[PDB]
Amino acid sequence: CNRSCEVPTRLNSASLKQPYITQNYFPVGTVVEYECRPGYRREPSLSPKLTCLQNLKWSTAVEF
Amino acid sequence: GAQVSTQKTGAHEIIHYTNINYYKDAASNSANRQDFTQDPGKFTEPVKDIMVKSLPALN
Amino acid sequence: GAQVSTQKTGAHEIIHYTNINYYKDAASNSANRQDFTQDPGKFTEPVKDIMVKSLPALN
Amino acid sequence: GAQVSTQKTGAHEIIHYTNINYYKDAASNSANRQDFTQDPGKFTEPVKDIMVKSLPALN
Amino acid sequence: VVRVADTMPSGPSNSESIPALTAAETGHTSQVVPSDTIQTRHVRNFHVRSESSVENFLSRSACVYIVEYKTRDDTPDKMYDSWVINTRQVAQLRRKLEFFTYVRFDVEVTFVITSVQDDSTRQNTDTPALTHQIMYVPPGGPIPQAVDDYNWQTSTNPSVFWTEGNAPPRMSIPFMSVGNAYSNFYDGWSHFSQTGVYGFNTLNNMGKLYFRHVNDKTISPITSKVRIYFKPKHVKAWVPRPPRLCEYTHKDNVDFEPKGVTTSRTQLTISNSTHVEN
Amino acid sequence: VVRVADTMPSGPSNSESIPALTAAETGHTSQVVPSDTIQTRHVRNFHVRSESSVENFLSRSACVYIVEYKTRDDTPDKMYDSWVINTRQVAQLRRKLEFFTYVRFDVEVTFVITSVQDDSTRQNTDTPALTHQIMYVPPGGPIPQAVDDYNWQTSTNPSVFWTEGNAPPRMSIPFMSVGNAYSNFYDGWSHFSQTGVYGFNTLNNMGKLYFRHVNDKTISPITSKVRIYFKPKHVKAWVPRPPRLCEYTHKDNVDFEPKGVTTSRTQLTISNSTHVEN
Amino acid sequence: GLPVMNTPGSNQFLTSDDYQSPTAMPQFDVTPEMNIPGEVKNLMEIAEVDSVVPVNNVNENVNSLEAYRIPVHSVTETGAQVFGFTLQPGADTVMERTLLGEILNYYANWSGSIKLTFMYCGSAMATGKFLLAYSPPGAGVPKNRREAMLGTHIIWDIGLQSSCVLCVPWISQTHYRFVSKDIYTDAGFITCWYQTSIVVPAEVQNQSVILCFVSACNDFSVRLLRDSPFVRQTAFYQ
Amino acid sequence: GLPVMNTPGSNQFLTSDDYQSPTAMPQFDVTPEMNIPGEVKNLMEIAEVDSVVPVNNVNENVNSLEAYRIPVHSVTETGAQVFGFTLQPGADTVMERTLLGEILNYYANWSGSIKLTFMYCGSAMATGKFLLAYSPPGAGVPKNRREAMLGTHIIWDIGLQSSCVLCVPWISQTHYRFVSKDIYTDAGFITCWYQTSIVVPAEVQNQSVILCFVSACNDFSVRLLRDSPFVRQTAFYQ
Amino acid sequence: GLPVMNTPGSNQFLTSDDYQSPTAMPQFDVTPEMNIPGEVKNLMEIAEVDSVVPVNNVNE
Amino acid sequence: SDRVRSITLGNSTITTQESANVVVGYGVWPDYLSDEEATAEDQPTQPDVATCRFYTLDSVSWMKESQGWWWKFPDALRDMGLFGQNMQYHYLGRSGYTIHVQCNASKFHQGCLLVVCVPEAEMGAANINEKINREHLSNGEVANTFSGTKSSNTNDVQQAVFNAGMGVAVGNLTIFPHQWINLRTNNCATIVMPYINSVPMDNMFRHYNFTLMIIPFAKLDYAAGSSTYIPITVTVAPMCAEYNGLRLAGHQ
Ligand SMILES: CCCCCCCCCCCCC/C=C/[C@H](O)[C@H](N)CO
Ligand SMILES: CCCCCCCCCCCCC/C=C/[C@H](O)[C@H](N)CO
Repeated sequence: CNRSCEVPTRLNSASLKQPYITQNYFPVGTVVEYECRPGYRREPSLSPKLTCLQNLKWSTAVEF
Repeated sequence: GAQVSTQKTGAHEIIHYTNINYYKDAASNSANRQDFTQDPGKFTEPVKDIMVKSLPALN
Repeated sequence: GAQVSTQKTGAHEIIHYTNINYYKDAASNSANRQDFTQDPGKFTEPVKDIMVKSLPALN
Repeated sequence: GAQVSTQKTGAHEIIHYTNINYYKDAASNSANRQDFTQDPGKFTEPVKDIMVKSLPALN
Repeated sequence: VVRVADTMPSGPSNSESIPALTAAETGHTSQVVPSDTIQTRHVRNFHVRSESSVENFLSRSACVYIVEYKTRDDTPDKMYDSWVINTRQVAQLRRKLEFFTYVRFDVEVTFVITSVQDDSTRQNTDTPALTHQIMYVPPGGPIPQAVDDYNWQTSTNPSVFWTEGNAPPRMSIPFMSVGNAYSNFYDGWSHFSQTGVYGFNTLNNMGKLYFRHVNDKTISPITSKVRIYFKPKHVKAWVPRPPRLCEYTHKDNVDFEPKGVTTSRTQLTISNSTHVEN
Repeated sequence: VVRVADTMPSGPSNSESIPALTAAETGHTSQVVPSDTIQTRHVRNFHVRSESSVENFLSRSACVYIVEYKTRDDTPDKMYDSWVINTRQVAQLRRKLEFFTYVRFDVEVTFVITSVQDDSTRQNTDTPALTHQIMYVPPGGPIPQAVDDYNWQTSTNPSVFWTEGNAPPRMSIPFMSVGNAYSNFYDGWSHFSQTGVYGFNTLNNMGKLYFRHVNDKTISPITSKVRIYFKPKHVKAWVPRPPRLCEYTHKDNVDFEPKGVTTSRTQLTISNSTHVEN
Repeated sequence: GLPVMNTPGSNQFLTSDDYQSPTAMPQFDVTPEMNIPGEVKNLMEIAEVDSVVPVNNVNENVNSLEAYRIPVHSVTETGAQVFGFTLQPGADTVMERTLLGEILNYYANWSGSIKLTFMYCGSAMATGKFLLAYSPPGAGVPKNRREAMLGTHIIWDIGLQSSCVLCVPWISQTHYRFVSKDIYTDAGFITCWYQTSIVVPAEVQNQSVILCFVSACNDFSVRLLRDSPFVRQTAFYQ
Repeated sequence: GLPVMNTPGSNQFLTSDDYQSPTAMPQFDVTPEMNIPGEVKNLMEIAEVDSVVPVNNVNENVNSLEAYRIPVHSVTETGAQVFGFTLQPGADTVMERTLLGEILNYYANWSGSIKLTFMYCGSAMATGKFLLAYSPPGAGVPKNRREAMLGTHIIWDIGLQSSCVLCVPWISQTHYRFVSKDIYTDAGFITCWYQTSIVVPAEVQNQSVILCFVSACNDFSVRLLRDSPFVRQTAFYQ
Repeated sequence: GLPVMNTPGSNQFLTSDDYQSPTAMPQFDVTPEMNIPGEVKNLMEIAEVDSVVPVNNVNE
Repeated sequence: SDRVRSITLGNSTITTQESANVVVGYGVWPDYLSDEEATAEDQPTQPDVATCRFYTLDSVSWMKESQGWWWKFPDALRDMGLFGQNMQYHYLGRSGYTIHVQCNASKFHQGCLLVVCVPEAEMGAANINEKINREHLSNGEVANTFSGTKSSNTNDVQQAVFNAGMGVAVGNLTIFPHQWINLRTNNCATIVMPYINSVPMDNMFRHYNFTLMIIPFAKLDYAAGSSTYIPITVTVAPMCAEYNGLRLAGHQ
């Protein structure tokens, strides 16, 4: 029962991969990774990763 | 920096009012409801060789 | 102790406004959004031996 | 019956304000925060036979 | 606008002029300009002694007392509250006034009134807006004894009515003193035989304030708390005074616990720090 | 009113005057008027560089932080909230200020205060209008530690009281800095041995704000949220700076994740579109 | 006792106000002003300064310095193409994050002419000519050299003066164009074509690099304050 | 009927106001003013007056008059140290509760020069020299006599004129320093060193006492009103 | 501190007002005016123009 | 011809025969502090020509895959004689600078350098929420080197050329006073910086005034047989320097 984050930010063009999409209990420092929603393509100038910070909120994630 | 105009009043029987503009923009001002001029010479009589109204204007 | 300036208006087709300062401090005043001057001669052309723009400026 | 003074402003880089007294009593007025004079000659140097500061001031 | 004094340039000197050697035994503060001992340069100084003046030092709205009173109590003495007017029950404004010995000013007075619903069984009500009355009694007048007394009828006494939700009340009061200035410190007695009460308590004589709810007895208890904010203005002060070191003990005297001069040290010389390592 | 520069007419040319061939190696932006390479006509231009000036660019009421605090909590630390004043926790106003290196302005400050009734069993109340206190502490002053502390008595600190339902509070603040201008970027250390803390964190030193409900402890929990709106005015700026490319990570440094220069393409030449058909 | 009628728009908080406020620090002594060199009074003093355009941003060169290097070499057949992009400072991917583009993305209307400077960073023995051309919209993108020589072009001879200026004039029907993408204010195309070749002597490297700059003229103007589409924040920075 | 728009900041209570108020006692007759000697118009008329510095505050002498007495005697080796403290009027423990420090703790910025007066309260036959020295910060505290003679010092000869004035000038990079402790506005050190010795004849007491004063010059200034960190109250005084 | 008495008709919204308002886009640069032919200053310049009358409107 | 330029300061002289044009600042020439903007009260030390003279820094070798170099100039001139000593005995200091960067090649070489003076170049750390050591920012007269890919050394500067350490696009660094050393036509990277700070005098060790950067955009490239070793030498001279607040020897 450590401190945990919320569900990661639902983007309208990106969904989570499949070790992360089911499991709860995101501790601090945990990185999660997104994949393109099926019909889309990657923007190579942006890295699709999100770190949960000390204040139990994810980093800013906009459009991957 | 005030300006004094006349109020719209009845006829056959010149009262003044005051106006001060407070804001820095021209879109902020009150609407100009005191321009009564007209010129219906571009809609009526829109012709060349301007007619006389006493002549038959043909032949 | 009022001062009268001009309102920002459109071109190709001088309306005045008034302003009175009420408070004792200079930080209390309204913002000065009517200074339009510029001088891009310290960022562009930042050189010594000022060029001519018609000469090749070398050799 | 207004009076115009200067606003307190910064140095090295005269803006006026207005004030009108509305009430009949002198205790009603705003506080006088613009008197900057001083005289520390009654607390420092509080002596008779005023010294010179270049002489030894004794013997 | 009176700027501070400037620094004038100087040079080398070898003469019988000695600004440094003075006699501090003559009750005299030496007036050594910094250009008199070292070689200085021309500095045109633009500093203004503005926010150190007595008006800029004292004209802030300080706080002097808190007053609590209820609107439904079984005892009739907690349905209103009083306060004899002094400025000596909060230490900050008291110390700031006790920089000086005699002062003379007008007072701009503000009340900040807040009401809290007390605890009861029937706590779900629909209460209209509360109305307060703040009555001033000059020294010697008739005093109320209940909330429904007819001594509250304010025919001559200045009283201020306030409705909950608006701006706080504010009124100015002129120099209400019988002397030529107020007395922060009075070294004397009340009776001519040098008996009686000692100190500044003989010279207060300011009258008192009275507070009540204008509304009738409600069906649920509500306490209200009013904070008096004095704010001196048009101020003059005379014969200054060293600031008080020790802590206050009462409002009617200057009696104190003996405190030392300052915070201690470990040795009388200074050196570099002896902490951890390079 | 300073209009933009006009276009003068031109004609054919065959001479040793070459405005096009320049040397961009001399740190020099060429000043080729459009009438120098092609034949132009007389255009009397009426455009005004008004809404690109530094005052018209920075004087908007931006947002800097959100502050939450409750009116009935079991822990005494969530009954009030604080914020050390910087302008570096929202990226928009931070980036707009980081166009320039040194700035100098006055701040017009607005609070937008909203209260939400929290969830409880006894949710049907009859609550009077809430009252908020917003207290500013200059750098070094005494800080409160509870909602009923006597450090809130605002005798010298500027504090602003607000009643629910009125216009939002607004006050102006002059240039509260010890240098000749503010510093958006400081490349140095705190200690003279070039140790300590690095960057602009040495030069903040602004003091902090404190927020509480003036009312007593209510019978039901209400949270309030206050939004500080800074709005710079009387602005001057010096030595400009390229705008920041990468995203911010903290409020006390400039540390970043390396982002590329721009959005990519598929090939280095352009052509017509290769989509569906005629 | 003055008869006062409150108008609509009372007791609101509008963002771009110009009202007066009381001071929280009365009679405060502001520190004296110092003459710091390099004063900015207008953002348009900044946009008139040259800054390099990341032209070669093809799908991997973004993460290096190679986005700024435009390739040029000797070609076995003349009349080819060198590069090309779309003249949209703030919408097009090429000059999106430039200094003019980053001033220009806080706005929503623009007007005026735009300069383009081409520095040849090659050998001192290498020589050759290029065709720097602007084609106003209404037709397609030109596909030959002989279709792009109908536009507003300049032939640039590489010599001792190693840089040229392509000044793109203001050809419009409206007084302003949008900084974003809409079809009513399309703005044209910038293409560059080999005029002859690159000709080098022996033991001199063939493959060289052209660098492109961009700036604004003295008649450039912007109008509508909006927020930039590039600032992104998820939580507070602490 | 006047069109009036209420601005934000209405119906608040700000502490440092300068508004007008109605009088609760209308047409009141104020008693006539009397010329009481010794009028204060500025608090800086008070801070320019000498007051004794409790220098010898070593861990027990606070609770006596011995905090003000600095020891001096004849030394068996010259070049030693006499006392020393840190020039921070309002943060340093030495001149914390002084008159200049108690005016100066209601502020938060200060500027200007500071005077220091040293009265030798010894015998009339005793003689000797001292080294009154100020060292600007940036280096450490000086540890020899020959490191502290590099600063801004004065050699004081004890004679018929029994007091000297060490005037500490204004050496800064900012126009103001903080009255509290931060590392950006450190201010320097004041040290005193035996120059030769104390030399007395027979049947005259060796161990004497130096008293130190402090004051401000005619260019001293304070800026930011805050509350003092020394006032403390727990309940109302009744 | 001015003594102001609010009159009846305060805080209403009347349709045909002629009041002043703050600008939401301060110091905005309006595009220059162009001389488009055929300006109407009065609706009575339009009503003085001939238009055909549908007289034979009998039921089909 | 205007390709020739002589610069004389103190007892040192730099002559160039393939100069293009000397840049001077933001339009401002360096000058001593007037007594209407001064803050300190004692007499400043305008020493002599003993500090206003050219000092030669170390040379870096420009290879085919080099990325960039930077220096920190109130700290880089810390051991160059009397400038370094007057730095070490005074509390305040103030100076403009005349930077002259040399690099030469033959006419068969190609490559382009960018020489910028960046005021207040606040560097970013490699790993994000971690302190930076003083040796990784400024290494005296020795240049620190950018990289091409992102770096992850502990307590180090994030050193990628496409962000220039600060976190901006590197093609936007032409807003500061700059020139180009095109090996086709230049050797004159001369930039006369005035004093730029928000206080009239400042400390030399605690504050870094600006940062020189040499970033090659069009890389050095040559045919086989030419001289492969091409050095770059940076020469810097302080101008109008003065000092104030004398005390004992400082922090080395
Ligand atoms: C209806 C509102 C009236 C409110 C009455 C409250 C204030 C009236 C009392 C006069 C204020 C005098 C202030 C104190 C005077 C002296 O300075 C003190 N004794 C301290 O010396
Ligand atoms: C009683 C109301 C007082 C409210 C106090 C809130 C604001 C007071 C702090 C001063 C505002 C300074 C604004 C920031 C200054 C610099 O620009 C920043 N450090 C960014 O450089």
